[PDB]
Amino acid sequence: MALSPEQLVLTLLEAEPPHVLISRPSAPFTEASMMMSLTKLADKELVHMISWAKKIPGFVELSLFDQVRLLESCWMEVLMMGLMWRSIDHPGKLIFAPDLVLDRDEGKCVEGILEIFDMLLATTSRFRELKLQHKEYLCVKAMILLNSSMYPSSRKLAHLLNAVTDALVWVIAKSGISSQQQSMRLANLLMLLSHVRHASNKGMEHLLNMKCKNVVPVYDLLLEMLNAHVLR
Amino acid sequence: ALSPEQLVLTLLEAEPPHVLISRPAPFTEASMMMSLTKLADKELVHMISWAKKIPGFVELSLFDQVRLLESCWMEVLMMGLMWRSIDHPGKLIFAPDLVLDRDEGKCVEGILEIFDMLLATTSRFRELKLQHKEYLCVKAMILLNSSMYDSSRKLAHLLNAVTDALVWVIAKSGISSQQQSMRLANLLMLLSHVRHASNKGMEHLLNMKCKNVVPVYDLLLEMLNAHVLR
Ligand SMILES: C[C@]12CC[C@@H]3c4ccc(O)cc4CC[C@H]3[C@@H]1CC[C@@H]2O
Ligand SMILES: C[C@]12CC[C@@H]3c4ccc(O)cc4CC[C@H]3[C@@H]1CC[C@@H]2O
Repeated sequence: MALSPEQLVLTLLEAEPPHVLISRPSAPFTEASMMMSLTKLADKELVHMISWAKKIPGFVELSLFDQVRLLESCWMEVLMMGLMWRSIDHPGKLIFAPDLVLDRDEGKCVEGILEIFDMLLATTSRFRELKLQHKEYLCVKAMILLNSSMYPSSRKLAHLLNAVTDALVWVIAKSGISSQQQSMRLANLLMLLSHVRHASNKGMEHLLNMKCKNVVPVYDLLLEMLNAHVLR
Repeated sequence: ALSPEQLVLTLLEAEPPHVLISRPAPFTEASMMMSLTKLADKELVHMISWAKKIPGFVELSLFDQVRLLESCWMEVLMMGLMWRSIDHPGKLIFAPDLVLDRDEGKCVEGILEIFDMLLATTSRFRELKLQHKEYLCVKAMILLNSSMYDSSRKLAHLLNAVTDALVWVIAKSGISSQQQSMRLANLLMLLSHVRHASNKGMEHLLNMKCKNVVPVYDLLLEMLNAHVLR
């Protein structure tokens, strides 16, 4: 009942994290400062991602190992999915934050992010061509959280993933297009999940290179967030 | 235009032949990495012929063909491994004369992680009871969906054709309309898991190159340089 399509979307809509306000530094972007304004923004969003995930129906009913498994495997993917939704209507730019809008070429000051920036902009453009809705994005983001763990309590997670899947089918069904067009959109939407995951792995492979070059302190930003923040 | 009933039949005849490695002496870190990279090299030769037999692939520009192959070749090798191993838990059937149990990875540093990813994704396909026709569509979809960025419009048509074929395959099973969307969604979500395995299994091959366990990293490029045209 709480997993009902119309209801689950409303729950997902009310679980959306608040906008994080980070601004540009006064000095021009250097490799150290840009890699710092991005990991600072990521740290703040990861605080809200825990509250968002805990607010998806059934997530708190999962085991503690499964919750950590899902978050550890999806946090970078969820950060990128939210970035592409904020940049969906601004071609050539990445809307990390309202007061932090980065043009593409601005990534020329840090080694190797332009490859990652082009991946994000390309996937964002494909979501623009598909005319991604707001409720498709809410389902897709929740699906990323529930599906990104590989597991290389199990019955409850499978039920939630199917529930969010029913919600995405229900949102597409509201478009009124043909049954064949409804399957095509569902397939075009989910085939992009591979491109988001690819960006998740590549943009994260780049973050490991920055820790080895002593540009950033640590690599696992979720682990860093949890270690530094305190429980109320 | 090919019907979905006719496209699936074309993918069937495009299936590569089986390859043997026959080897070796117990397994070392270098000997196992030698056998797996040597197996991939032999398979990559047949992957070129397989891709060119997918309807419309030869009509794509030469740039597009190389772009798709460079992006998906590890995924295609891994998807083919998963299909061969779908009915044998705990085992990876790389080639006929090379069936590895899960624990046999311990000899190569970091390979157990990749093996468990391949086995777990293989288990999801087994629990889904992946059909032959579904496998043929999915593997073709991996080639045509791997790229990120007149020939571009033709590629979107080919991916639509293979996707329609998959939807047709699911529809002909006679399951509920809600079950048809559920099955299509579960299949395509596993594409992300194939990509994660491809990215991590390739991150691992790069570490084996810096460790000087294997000579080359881009096995597709090494194949095209060494093999000659007829
Ligand atoms: C992970 C990186 C820093 C954090 C960046 C970020 C930071 C916040 C956010 O909401 C999204 C993204 C996506 C791109 C990420 C970058 C890609 C490479 C870089 O290391
Ligand atoms: C890419 C690796 C070598 C080649 C292996 C292979 C080789 C042939 C094949 O058909 C499939 C696979 C998947 C696993 C691959 C391995 C995973 C890690 C290792 O580097």
